[PDB]
Parts: sequence; C-alpha cells; structure tokens
Amino acid sequence: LQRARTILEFEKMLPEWLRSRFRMGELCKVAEDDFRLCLRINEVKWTEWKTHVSFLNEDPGPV
Amino acid sequence: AAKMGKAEILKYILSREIKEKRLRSLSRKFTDWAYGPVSSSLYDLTNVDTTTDNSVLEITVYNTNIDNRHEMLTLEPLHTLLHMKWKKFAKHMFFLSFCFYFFYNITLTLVSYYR
Amino acid sequence: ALLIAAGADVNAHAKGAFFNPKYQHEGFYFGETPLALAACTNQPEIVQLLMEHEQTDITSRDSRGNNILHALVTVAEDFKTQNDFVKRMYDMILLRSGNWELETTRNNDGLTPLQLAAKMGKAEILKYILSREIKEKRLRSLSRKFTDWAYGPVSSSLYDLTNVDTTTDNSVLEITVYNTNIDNRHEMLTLEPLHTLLHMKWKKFAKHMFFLSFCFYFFYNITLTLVSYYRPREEEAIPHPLALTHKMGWLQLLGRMFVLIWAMCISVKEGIAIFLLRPSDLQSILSDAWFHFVFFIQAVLVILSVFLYLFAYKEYLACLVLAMALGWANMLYYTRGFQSMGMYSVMIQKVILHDVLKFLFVYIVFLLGFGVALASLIEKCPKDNKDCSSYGSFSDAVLELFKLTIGLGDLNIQQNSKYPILFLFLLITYVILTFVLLLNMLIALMGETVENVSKESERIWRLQRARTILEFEKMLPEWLRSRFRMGELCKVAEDDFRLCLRINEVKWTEWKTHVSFLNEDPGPV
Amino acid sequence: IQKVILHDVLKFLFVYIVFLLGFGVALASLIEKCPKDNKDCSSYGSFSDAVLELFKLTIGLGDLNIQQNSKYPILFLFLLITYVILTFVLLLNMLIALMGETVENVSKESERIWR
Ligand SMILES: CCCCCCCC/C=C/CCCCCCCC(=O)O[C@@H](COC(=O)CCCCCCCCCCCCCCC)COP(=O)([O-])OCC[N+](C)(C)C
Ligand SMILES: CCCCCCCC/C=C/CCCCCCCC(=O)O[C@@H](COC(=O)CCCCCCCCCCCCCCC)COP(=O)([O-])OCC[N+](C)(C)C
Ligand SMILES: CCCCCCCC/C=C/CCCCCCCC(=O)O[C@@H](COC(=O)CCCCCCCCCCCCCCC)COP(=O)([O-])OCC[N+](C)(C)C
Ligand SMILES: CCCCCCCC/C=C/CCCCCCCC(=O)O[C@@H](COC(=O)CCCCCCCCCCCCCCC)COP(=O)([O-])OCC[N+](C)(C)C
Ligand SMILES: CCCCCCCC/C=C/CCCCCCCC(=O)O[C@@H](COC(=O)CCCCCCCCCCCCCCC)COP(=O)([O-])OCC[N+](C)(C)C
Ligand SMILES: CCCCCCCC/C=C/CCCCCCCC(=O)O[C@@H](COC(=O)CCCCCCCCCCCCCCC)COP(=O)([O-])OCC[N+](C)(C)C
Ligand SMILES: CCCCCCCC/C=C/CCCCCCCC(=O)O[C@@H](COC(=O)CCCCCCCCCCCCCCC)COP(=O)([O-])OCC[N+](C)(C)C
Ligand SMILES: CCCCCCCC/C=C\CCCCCCCC(=O)O[C@@H](COC(=O)CCCCCCCCCCCCCCC)COP(=O)([O-])OCC[N+](C)(C)C
Ligand SMILES: CCCCCCCC/C=C\CCCCCCCC(=O)O[C@@H](COC(=O)CCCCCCCCCCCCCCC)COP(=O)([O-])OCC[N+](C)(C)C
Ligand SMILES: CCCCCCCC/C=C\CCCCCCCC(=O)O[C@@H](COC(=O)CCCCCCCCCCCCCCC)COP(=O)([O-])OCC[N+](C)(C)C
Ligand SMILES: CCCCCCCC/C=C\CCCCCCCC(=O)O[C@@H](COC(=O)CCCCCCCCCCCCCCC)COP(=O)([O-])OCC[N+](C)(C)C
Ligand SMILES: CCCCCCCC/C=C\CCCCCCCC(=O)O[C@@H](COC(=O)CCCCCCCCCCCCCCC)COP(=O)([O-])OCC[N+](C)(C)C
Ligand code: NA
Ligand code: NA
Ligand code: NA
Ligand code: NA
Repeated sequence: LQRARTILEFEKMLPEWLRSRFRMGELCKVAEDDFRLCLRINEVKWTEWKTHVSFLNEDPGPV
Repeated sequence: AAKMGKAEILKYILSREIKEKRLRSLSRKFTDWAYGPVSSSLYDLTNVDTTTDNSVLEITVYNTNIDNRHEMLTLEPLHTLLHMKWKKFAKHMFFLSFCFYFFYNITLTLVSYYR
Repeated sequence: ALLIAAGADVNAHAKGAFFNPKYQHEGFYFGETPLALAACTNQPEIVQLLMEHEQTDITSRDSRGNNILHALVTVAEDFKTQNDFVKRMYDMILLRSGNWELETTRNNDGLTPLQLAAKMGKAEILKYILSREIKEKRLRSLSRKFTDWAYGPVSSSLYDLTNVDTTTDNSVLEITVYNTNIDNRHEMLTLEPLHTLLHMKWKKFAKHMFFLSFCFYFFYNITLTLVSYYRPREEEAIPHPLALTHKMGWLQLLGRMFVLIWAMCISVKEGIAIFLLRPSDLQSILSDAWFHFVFFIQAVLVILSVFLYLFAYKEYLACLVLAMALGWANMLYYTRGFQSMGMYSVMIQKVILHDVLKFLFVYIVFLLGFGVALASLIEKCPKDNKDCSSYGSFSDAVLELFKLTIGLGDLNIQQNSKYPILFLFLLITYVILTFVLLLNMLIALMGETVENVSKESERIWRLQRARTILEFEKMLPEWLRSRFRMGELCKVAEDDFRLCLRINEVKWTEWKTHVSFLNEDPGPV
Repeated sequence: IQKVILHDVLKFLFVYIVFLLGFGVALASLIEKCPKDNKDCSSYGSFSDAVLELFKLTIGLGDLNIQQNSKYPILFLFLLITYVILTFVLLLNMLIALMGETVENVSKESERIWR
C-alpha cells in the first residue's frame, strides 16, 4: 500500500510524452467492433478440467 | 465500490466472466487462449488504470476513509498493474530520489561539521 | 476412439516451441506424445485405450530424451496444487508395461525417472517409488519394497538400494543432499530408506571420523594460540612463531610442524571444495557452504603470515591473531554431531540473517547521524582545559554513544556545548530510539523467528549432518569403502538377487492375512 | 527454573565461553610490553586480564578505553566490536527468545510434574 502510493506519486510527475510510452496493456479485439485495452496474465490450473469452448484465438501461445 | 470499500463486489466486477456467447461482450475478463491446464486471461483496463481522472486504482490508494485498502491491492488486475509500473519507471525513480536526497544530507553534514 | 479406429497415428510427436517451452508461462510441456497428454491431463479412459492399441510404443523417447515416466515427474506437483493423480498414472502405465525398461531408460541429460525426481524436487513421486509394493504375484518383481516376513503386527520389509546408495555415480542420496536448486531437501531425507541409510553410515564410520576431525582441528588451534601468546615479544620477535629453527625440544618442534602442514591441508581441500560447487546464487553459500569459507580464510591467513614472517613487513601478527579468533569461534561447526547443540546452531544462523542484519543497519544510521549532530555543537575547548568534552569530534562522539548503548561508563551532560537543552534533546532522543525501542524490539522479533524455525530445525540439522557424512564417505579408500558397504544380498524373485535394507515395523490398525512374503519362517536367520 | 537451565542456559554458557576465551587470547596477544614509565599501560596485558574485562563488558560493569597500547588499533577495535555483536546483540537476546519457546511448551505440563 505504501509502495503503491510511491508509484502513483512518481506517475503523477511524468510528462505527457513519457507517460504514453510507459502506458500499460495491449489493444485486443474482445468482440465485434469492441477494441479494448487489456492486461495479459497467464495461469496454470489442474483441478476442475473442462472443454475450453469460450476463447478468442484457437491458436494458443504468443503471436 | 472502490470508494465505499466493498471488496467482494469489486472482485466480482474486475474479474467477471460471462461464458454465454450472446452475452460475452458484457464481460471484463476474457480467455485469450487455453491449452490444457495453461490459460491466458485478459483483464480490461478501461477505468482501472490512471489514464482517466478518477480511476479504481487511484481511489484504492488514496481513500483515507476506509480501513481495508491493503486487501484491495491483492486483487489481480491491480496487483499486476502495480508490479509493472515498478519494473518500468517507479523503481528507477525511487533510486534517483534516493541519490539526490542522499548527497543532499552529506552536503548539509560537511558544510556544518567542517564549518 | 473414432480417429484411432480410422488409422490415426498414436505415436505423433508435437515438437513445436509451444510444446517445448523455456519458461512455464511460455507454454505447456507434456512429453510430446498422445499417451503422455492423456496421462498428464488426468484422462484415464483415454490412457487405457491408447495402451491397448497394439502400435502404441510406450517406450518412446522425445527431444528431451524423456519417455512417459520422465514426463509425469516433470508435470507433478504437491498434493494441495493438483491431487494424487500423477502418482496413479505412474502406477497404471508401469504395471501395464510389465518390465524395468522404462525406469531404466536415461534421458539426454543422463537421468532415470527416479534420478529426475530427486533433482526437480518431487517428494510425493519419490515416496511412491522408493516404497513401492505390488502385492500381485506375477508383478511382484516390479517392486522396490518387499515383505521379508510378517507374524501378526510385526513385519520386516526390504528396500532395494540399486541406485539409491552411493555405490554408483549419480545416486538419489547424492542428488538429495547436494541439490542447491530446490528448497525442500529436508523433507526428502525423512523418507525411510534414505533416513535409515544416513543413520547407519553415522554409526559405522562417519561418527568416528567426526570425532577425529574435531581432535586434529582442536589441537591445531591450541598450537596457534601458544606459539603466539607465548611468543618472544622482547628482542622484537626476530625468531618468529612457526619457524622450524633453533635446536629442538619435542614440543617446540612437533607443534610448529603440525600446523603448517594442516594449514595447507585445509587450503587445498577447501581450495578444491570451494571451486567445485562454484557459487551461483547467494542463498547457497550461506545455507550449504559458510563453514567452508572461514576455514579457507583461516588457513590462508596462516600461510599469508608464514610468508610475511621472514620476507616482508611486520603485519604478520595481525593475520595470525585473526586466524585464531576466527579459528576458535568456528568450533560451532563441530556441534553438529549432537542433536541438541546442532539444532541450537541452526537457530543462531537464522536469527543473524533475519533479525541482526536488519537491526545493525538501522542502528548505525542513528549512531553516526546523532553522532555528527552532537559533535557539530561542541565549541573549541579553552586553552586552560584541553579535555573540555568527550564529543569533541566525530570518532569521539560515535564511541561515547556506543558506550551508552552497552551500558558502560559515565555520562556528563556538561560538554561545553552552545545549546545545552538542544544538546540534551538529541541525546535523550538517541536513548529512546535505541535503548527503549530497537533493542527491545529486537528481542520480540527473535521470538517470532524462533517460533517458526523451531518446527524445522531438526530436519535442517540432518541435512547439514548428511552433507558431513557423504563428504567423509567420498574420502575413504576403495578397500575401506567395501567393508562398510550397506545392505545384504537377498533373493526377492527368481534369478533376481538384489541388495536391500532390512527395517522392522509394528502395525496394529488394519489387520490382514499375510499372503505376500519371501520367507514363511519369520524372525532372523 | 529447572527446565530453562537444562534446555537454554547450558547451551548458552557453552557457546559464550568459546567466544570469551577465544577473543580474549586474541586481544591479549596484541598488547605490547608496557613502557617502564607506566606499568599499567593496558588492561588486556594477559589472558586472565583480558577474559575478565570482556566479562565485565557483557554484564555492563566498568569503563572501556580503546587505547590499550596495541600494535594494530583498528584491528584491535575489530575484534572487540565483533565480540559485542556476537554476545550483546545476538546471543543474550537470542537466549530470551528461546526461553519463550521453553515456557510455552512446559507451561502445559508444569502442574502435573509438580504433583
Ligand atoms: C527520459 C528521461 C527523463 C526526461 C525528463 C523527465 C522529468 C520528470 C520530472 C520529475 C520531477 C522533477 C522535479 C523533482 C520533484 C520534486 C520532489 C523531490 O524533491 O523529489 C523527487 C526526486 O525524485 C525523482 O525521481 C525526480 C527526478 C526525475 C525523475 C527521473 C526522470 C523520469 C523517469 C525516467 C524513467 C527511468 C526508467 C527508464 C527505463 C527505460 C521525487 O522524489 P519523491 O520521493 O517522490 O519525493 C520526496 C518526498 N517524499 C518522499 C515525502 C514523497
Ligand atoms: C583403517 C584405518 C584407516 C585407514 C586409512 C584411511 C584414510 C582415509 C583418508 C581420509 C582423508 C585424509 C586426509 C584429510 C583430508 C583433508 C581435510 C582435512 O584437513 O580434514 C579432514 C579431517 O577429518 C578426517 O576424518 C580425516 C582423518 C582420517 C580419517 C580416519 C580414517 C578413515 C575412517 C576409519 C574407520 C573408522 C571406524 C572404524 C570402526 C570399525 C576432514 O575433516 P572435515 O570436517 O570433513 O573437513 C574440514 C572442513 N569442513 C568442516 C568445512 C568440511
Ligand atoms: C554497514 C551498513 C550501515 C550503513 C549506514 C551508513 C551510515 C549512514 C549515515 C551516516 C551519517 C554521516 C556520518 C559521516 C559523515 C561525517 C564525517 C566527517 O565529517 O568526517 C569524518 C570522516 O570519518 C572518519 O574519519 C571516520 C573515523 C572513524 C569513526 C566512525 C566509524 C564508525 C563506523 C560504524 C561501525 C561499523 C562500520 C562497518 C563498515 C566499515 C572525519 O573523522 P574525524 O573523527 O573528524 O577524524 C579526525 C579527527 N580526529 C583526530 C579526532 C580523529
Ligand atoms: C525539549 C523539547 C520538548 C520535548 C518533547 C518532544 C516534542 C517536541 C519536539 C520538538 C523538536 C525540537 C525541540 C528542541 C528543544 C529545544 C532546543 C532549543 O531551544 O535550542 C535552542 C534554540 O534552537 C532551536 O532550534 C529551537 C527549536 C527550533 C524549532 C523546533 C521545532 C520545529 C519547527 C520548525 C518549523 C516547521 C514546522 C511548521 C508546521 C508544519 C535554545 O536552547 P538552549 O541553547 O539550550 O537554551 C539556553 C539559552 N542560551 C541559548 C542562551 C544558551
Ligand atoms: C565448559 C564448557 C565450555 C568449554 C569451552 C572451551 C574453550 C574454547 C576456547 C579456548 C580459547 C583458548 C584459551 C586457552 C589457551 C591459552 C591460554 C594460555 O596461553 O595460557 C594461560 C593458561 O590459562 C590460565 O592460566 C587460566 C587463567 C584464568 C583465566 C581463564 C579462566 C576462565 C575460564 C572460563 C570460566 C568458566 C570455567 C568453567 C570450567 C573450569 C596462561 O594464563 P595467564 O593469564 O598468562 O596467567 C599467568 C600470567 N598472570 C600472572 C598475568 C596471571
Ligand atoms: C553472559 C553473562 C556471563 C555468562 C556466564 C559465564 C561467564 C564466564 C566468565 C567467567 C569469569 C571470567 C574471568 C576470570 C579470569 C580472571 C581471573 C583472575 O585474574 O583472577 C584470579 C585468578 O583466577 C583464575 O585463574 C581463574 C580460575 C578459573 C575460573 C574459576 C571460576 C569459574 C566460574 C565458577 C562459578 C560458576 C560455575 C558453574 C556452577 C556454579 C586472580 O587474579 P589477580 O590476583 O587479580 O591477578 C592474577 C595474578 N595471579 C594469577 C598470579 C594471582
Ligand atoms: C573494520 C573492517 C570493516 C568492518 C565491516 C566488516 C566486514 C569486513 C571484515 C573484514 C575482516 C577483517 C577486517 C580487519 C580490519 C582492518 C584491520 C587492519 O587493517 O589491521 C592492520 C592490517 O592487518 C590485517 O590483518 C589487515 C586485514 C587482513 C585481511 C582480512 C580479510 C581476510 C582476507 C584474507 C584472504 C582470504 C580471502 C580470499 C577470498 C576468498 C592495519 O591496521 P592498524 O594497525 O589498526 O592501522 C594503523 C596503522 N599502523 C599499522 C601503522 C599502526
Ligand atoms: C578446554 C578449553 C581450553 C583448551 C586450551 C588448551 C589448554 C591450555 C593450554 C596450555 C597451557 C598453558 C600454560 C603454559 C604451558 C605451555 C606449555 C607449552 O607447550 O608451551 C609451548 C607451546 O607448545 C605447543 O605449541 C606444542 C603443541 C602441543 C601441546 C600443547 C600443550 C597443551 C595440549 C593439551 C591441552 C589440554 C586441552 C584438552 C586436551 C583434550 C610454548 O610455550 P612455553 O614458553 O614453552 O610455555 C611455558 C611458558 N611459561 C614458563 C611462561 C609459562
Ligand atoms: C578474516 C576475517 C575474520 C573476522 C572474524 C574473526 C573472529 C571470529 C568472528 C566471527 C565468526 C564466528 C561467528 C559465526 C559462528 C558460527 C555460524 C553461526 O553461528 O551462524 C551464521 C553466522 O552468521 C554469519 O556468518 C552472518 C554474516 C556475518 C558474520 C560476521 C562474522 C564472520 C564474518 C566477518 C566478515 C568478513 C567479511 C570480509 C570479506 C570476506 C552462519 O553464517 P551464515 O552463512 O551467514 O548464516 C546462514 C543462515 N541460514 C541458516 C539462513 C542459511
Ligand atoms: C570447544 C568447542 C567444542 C565444539 C562443540 C562440541 C559440541 C558440544 C558437546 C556436547 C554436547 C552434548 C549434548 C547432548 C547430546 C544428546 C543428543 C545426541 O545427539 O546425542 C548423541 C551423542 O552421541 C554420539 O555419539 C554423537 C556425537 C559423537 C561425535 C561428536 C564428536 C565431536 C564433538 C565432541 C565435543 C566434546 C568436547 C567438548 C568440549 C571441548 C547420541 O548418539 P547419536 O549416534 O547421535 O544417536 C542419536 C540418538 N538420539 C537422537 C535418539 C539421541
Ligand atoms: C561458566 C561456568 C560453568 C561452565 C559453563 C558450561 C556449561 C556447559 C557444560 C558442559 C557441556 C554441556 C553443553 C550443553 C549441551 C546441551 C544441553 C542439552 O542437551 O540439554 C538437553 C536437556 O537434557 C539433558 O540431558 C541435558 C543434561 C546433560 C548434561 C548434564 C550436566 C553435565 C554437564 C555440565 C553442566 C552442569 C554443571 C554446570 C557447570 C558446568 C536439552 O536438549 P534438547 O535439544 O531439548 O533435547 C534433549 C533431549 N530430548 C529430545 C529428550 C528433549
Ligand atoms: C557494525 C559492523 C558491521 C556492520 C553491520 C551492518 C549490517 C548490515 C550490512 C549491510 C546491509 C544489509 C542490511 C540487511 C538487509 C536485510 C536482511 C534480509 O534481507 O534478511 C533476510 C535474510 O537475509 C538476507 O537476505 C541477507 C543475506 C544476503 C546478504 C549477505 C551478507 C552481505 C551483507 C553484509 C552483512 C554480512 C557481513 C557482516 C558485517 C557487515 C530475511 O528477510 P525476510 O523478510 O525473512 O525475507 C527474505 C527472503 N525470504 C522471503 C525468502 C525469506
Ligand atoms: Na548496564
Ligand atoms: Na551498565
Ligand atoms: Na556502568
Ligand atoms: Na510468544
């Protein structure tokens, strides 16, 4: 929490051009004509197996 | 929800999955790909990151009226978002602020002690 | 089932980069084969169907050299993470095969599935293999645990020691003790065949060698002491200690020879030892090699002294005094023959790294900060009295503040300062931070350290002790290694003579009819 | 009282003495002969003298002068402060912490052992 306060106070100081390049997330197409900025996080889950029916890309892995 | 301190409702919204296609666009969590136990999720950052004026992240850190902030930054989209801001610019600035303030005190010392 | 019936290749090899990642969170490895995916994904019905198919090469290897059993060790995890299904797939595929071909196969790195499990740190899979019972006669030769005899609740088991004992190059025991890449070694030596195997090496040769290594190193320090403390201080010490000079005397001569030899002996040994493990990370040397450096340092400081005696400047004495103070404080190493003093030594190590170094750092920022602040106020002393103050300089103030913290000396507030109430303010401020808060806070944080570490100090002790036993064992010659060889040769099956380890047990809970055994006449002989 | 001696003190006293006598002879070995002008040039002039003075420091009694007619003063300070860190900072305070573990476990049985 204290560390988070330090990060944001630094972040409020940066200029506009330097704020843009360190912008977070990548632009993804989550639906039809719905381009949003999102955050990629990987997970590994072993317990409740299932058939993966809902997804965005059938070719897994990066790129 | 971030202001009044309702972590359970936040954890629902910030990681909402609607598996029902024909209502999948109403989600904020999206499974990009999954092969076996490995999966990759996408968390929307519309009004969570500080690109806007009053974001969820800014309320969480600066809300002095609640007493459960340190549970909120455990939530996955925020937690990962803090770690990345550190790796890129906040870590280096924290080292610089140290150095300027470190040599600042050494100068006060020596002009005084060797007056 | 349709695709296999239609002629689908049941021995494909998905060898792509996604199927051979380099960072877990880059992809998913399973062994590249359809049988391994069904096993690594908990699909027992498909795993059975593929084995029954007659072209399924269960003994197939992959790019990493891993067969079906190597891959299950790769994807296994602890019970809270997954479940016990990897252990159950491990059993199902091994029994259906019906031979030792799979567990004997070595990967490209030269490792069996048993050795691979000890390296990567999969205790649950080890505990299964190292104590495997197949009660089904017609598959009993595929076991590693054998019931020699049982009469009622008393039973006697035999544990195979094929590639567990150090008779071979890369054994399970050697991986367990020397694997600096994992963080659960002290759980591994709890497993019964290893645990009993450590205890017996101690009873036979490692205990006695530990007593001898003590004695040689004990008289080594006494000799360094007396040649130094009783040196010829007068004459400006031209006949330096450790000289091998004027005539003789049988204590003067014997002692000085034994030191310079044993000094080199550590330096070569620890010179080799420090080089082999090749310090990679920082947690290893502290947790596996700390006492190896101090003896390297202690030995080199002697030899550094033995050069500087008759060859160079007069700082030989400083190197010799460090050698003994280092030498005598090191003796906490040899506490580890005893459990009580050994566990006590483990806690000294932890409390320094968790509490003291945090403490000493913060204390010094105060000690030097308040020091220069208090020294900066002291006027020049009048020429009448030169000793007007004890804070007259930085080094003087830092020392006096140190004296206060340890409770030594006296404290006069009149120190020829320009601002006395301000002078008192910084002093009493220093007391509150140091005397009231930090010192007493240090005691409280130790209690938290002792509480958490007390539940693990016994098993960490046996780990350090295990390292001592094996290092002794690597020194012994061949003929002396053979007589202290472990296990007895037993006939566990037809034309299968193996070396095993006899351990007796008493079990009262789940009674049964003892049907599987080796000898119907119980008891020894 | 009976338990805490056998579980904590005898472990403690053993390790403390290996330091007390080891650092003692090391510090005594450095002290030159006193000039004939001042016979009492040092308090570490011998083994028994140094072992006593180090004992005094641990119990907080007396004074401490660093000028002791040594050949190597920074080296002389190094062994002394080293002795303080092991004894004053670590072992004494560590002893209190190990008692708390002894009191916790034994408190559940002291009544029945009393009877
Ligand atoms: C392209 C280069 C940069 C261009 C120029 C951009 C200039 C941006 C201007 C920033 C503000 C400048 C004025 C100082 C503000 C006053 C506050 C003060 O006294 O201390 C400041 C000193 O700490 C700093 O970090 C400031 C130094 C400049 C930041 C480094 C450049 C930007 C990040 C580069 C990326 C590196 C990674 C790159 C990786 C590829 C803040 O410290 P504090 O601790 O927050 O405040 C102290 C009080 N407190 C502790 C109570 C809170
Ligand atoms: C048959 C008699 C023997 C025949 C000859 C065989 C010669 C074998 C040769 C062994 C090595 C000899 C050279 C020394 C190695 C260099 C290292 C050193 O200086 O210290 C060594 C001294 O500790 C010892 O134990 C070595 C002394 C000889 C061992 C006793 C004979 C073998 C056991 C007899 C059977 C007994 C039971 C009998 C019951 C029936 C090792 O100590 P350390 O503590 O490991 O190392 C210090 C550093 N460390 C703390 C950081 C690790
Ligand atoms: C390790 C983690 C902790 C990090 C925190 C770092 C601290 C951060 C904050 C620091 C606060 C700032 C203080 C220093 C700046 C002012 C100094 C100055 O003005 O000049 C002095 C330079 O210093 C010396 O000459 C040193 C002499 C020895 C005394 C100090 C030793 C204490 C070390 C600690 C013990 C363990 C050390 C272990 C490592 C070696 C001049 O010295 P003087 O006295 O005027 O000498 C001449 C006069 N005389 C003839 C009377 C002698
Ligand atoms: C003891 C205090 C109470 C203890 C309780 C602790 C809690 C209170 C803590 C208080 C902190 C400091 C207390 C210092 C004590 C007095 C020292 C003093 O008077 O020194 C000298 C004055 O010199 C000074 O420096 C006077 C104090 C300056 C201001 C301190 C507070 C910061 C305000 C800054 C503004 C920013 C803040 C704005 C708001 C955001 C005089 O003293 P002397 O020389 O000994 O007197 C003899 C007379 N003689 C000179 C003729 C010889
Ligand atoms: C028990 C469990 C712990 C074991 C740890 C083992 C230790 C390991 C580490 C050991 C470090 C090595 C130190 C000893 C070797 C060097 C000595 C030397 O050079 O000669 C000295 C021999 O010693 C004496 O004469 C002793 C005199 C009394 C002082 C010591 C008593 C304190 C014992 C502890 C208290 C409790 C004892 C309880 C049991 C009795 C010469 O003495 P001196 O001073 O020159 O005397 C003559 C000069 N004078 C006229 C100035 C006086
Ligand atoms: C962490 C807190 C502390 C922890 C506790 C452990 C502390 C360990 C530390 C202990 C004390 C250390 C200092 C002792 C050495 C100084 C001796 C000395 O100079 O005085 C005398 C000699 O005395 C000897 O020669 C000493 C004999 C051995 C010690 C016997 C008592 C041991 C304790 C027993 C009780 C407990 C036993 C347990 C069961 C009850 C004479 O001195 P002098 O005449 O002035 O000058 C010398 C000249 N002369 C020799 C020529 C005459
Ligand atoms: C204080 C240190 C920092 C504290 C932080 C702790 C961390 C650092 C700990 C460091 C450990 C020891 C520090 C001793 C302090 C200096 C003492 C000194 O210089 O004494 C003397 C030199 O005599 C010596 O002995 C010099 C040091 C020898 C080497 C020590 C390290 C081992 C390296 C061995 C190789 C093996 C390893 C190889 C790699 C595997 C000189 O000092 P003096 O006489 O007082 O000066 C006055 C000048 N006069 C002589 C003209 C009168
Ligand atoms: C328990 C904790 C402490 C242990 C420390 C050891 C005990 C205390 C140690 C010593 C007694 C101190 C009193 C003075 C007598 C010294 C005699 C001597 O040999 O001196 C020579 C050194 O000799 C050597 O370096 C030879 C090395 C092997 C024998 C060492 C003797 C002790 C061994 C067994 C020790 C038992 C250990 C336990 C055994 C299992 C040189 O000195 P000196 O000039 O000839 O000496 C007379 C000087 N005087 C006339 C001024 C007095
Ligand atoms: C030549 C200089 C000699 C000076 C001293 C001579 C007099 C003798 C004085 C001291 C030696 C006696 C003390 C040790 C006692 C046994 C060990 C023990 O109790 O636990 C620990 C001691 O803790 C440390 O080692 C922490 C690091 C600083 C120690 C300072 C003293 C020695 C090094 C001086 C600096 C030199 C640096 C110079 C550059 C090389 C074991 O060490 P660790 O591995 O850190 O802990 C593992 C923790 N773990 C359980 C989580 C894994
Ligand atoms: C100078 C500083 C010296 C260095 C530190 C020395 C340490 C302090 C000294 C003693 C501490 C005593 C504490 C009580 C021990 C009980 C617990 C235990 O493990 O018992 C074992 C002791 O029996 C053995 O045979 C093992 C030890 C023998 C080798 C030690 C030689 C070197 C140390 C010699 C030192 C003596 C000279 C000391 C004075 C110089 C029982 O046997 P085991 O085979 O381990 O079986 C375990 C069974 N159990 C777990 C069910 C019980
Ligand atoms: C300064 C002046 C005096 C010198 C001080 C030197 C002091 C050192 C002297 C000598 C060396 C001893 C060092 C300490 C060893 C560890 C203790 C130990 O094992 O305690 C155990 C208690 O259970 C016991 O059985 C301990 C009793 C054995 C010793 C009896 C006294 C004899 C030694 C002389 C001492 C008495 C006479 C006093 C004077 C010497 C606790 O260990 P644990 O890990 O909990 O496990 C134990 C078994 N368990 C698993 C079943 C629970
Ligand atoms: C007065 C004269 C001497 C100066 C005194 C000043 C001393 C300070 C000097 C220097 C600055 C260091 C300050 C302390 C840092 C924090 C400690 C820390 O992280 O502890 C951690 C373990 O311990 C370590 O992680 C430290 C071990 C690595 C460093 C090895 C020693 C080198 C530094 C020099 C020191 C050795 C030589 C000694 C002499 C310098 C415990 O933290 P945790 O929260 O449990 O989490 C850890 C990770 N975990 C989550 C996996 C568990
Ligand atoms: Na005191
Ligand atoms: Na005191
Ligand atoms: Na006092
Ligand atoms: Na407690």
